[PDB]
Amino acid sequence: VCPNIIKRSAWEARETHCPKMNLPAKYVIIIHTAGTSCTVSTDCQTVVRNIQSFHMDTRNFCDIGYHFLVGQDGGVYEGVGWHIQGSHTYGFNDIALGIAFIGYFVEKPPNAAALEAAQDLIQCAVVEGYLTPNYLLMGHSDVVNILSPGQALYNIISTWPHFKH
Ligand code: NI
Ligand code: NI
Repeated sequence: VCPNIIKRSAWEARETHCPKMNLPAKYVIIIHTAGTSCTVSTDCQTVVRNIQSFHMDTRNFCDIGYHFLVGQDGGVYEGVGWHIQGSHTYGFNDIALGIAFIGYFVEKPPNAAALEAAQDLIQCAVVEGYLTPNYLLMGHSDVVNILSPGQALYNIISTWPHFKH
């Protein structure tokens, strides 16, 4: 079953109304926040709240771009959640679930807790039906031209099942 998923009300998400997406998502994109990292709940919460505002205010997104985020606390934060579109990858925001690891992982990778959480969340995703049984996993930089999710992180995920080798 899905990990603890700390809801939007927890980190005080500015509430909005964004374009819902047809849930049988066919892909999974692993992206990294590229910004600061967090190790305790209260810190991750603040970072998530700020990524949303930035995304809405200066990026002009409808809400935070990611469906879910993962902190070094091993906690899984709801982004826009399952039922909403994302603003994370071009032409995939309505068909790919974007999971953002909070922090910067080009050299060093997320800890084992952060990683275990993503895979557990991905699993229930396929199990619950939010992901097609034959969905395809891939890195952010595999679809668009971006320095994400970082070598370290990339090398780990390329290891996971259904990864688009
Ligand atoms: Ni599970
Ligand atoms: Ni474990």
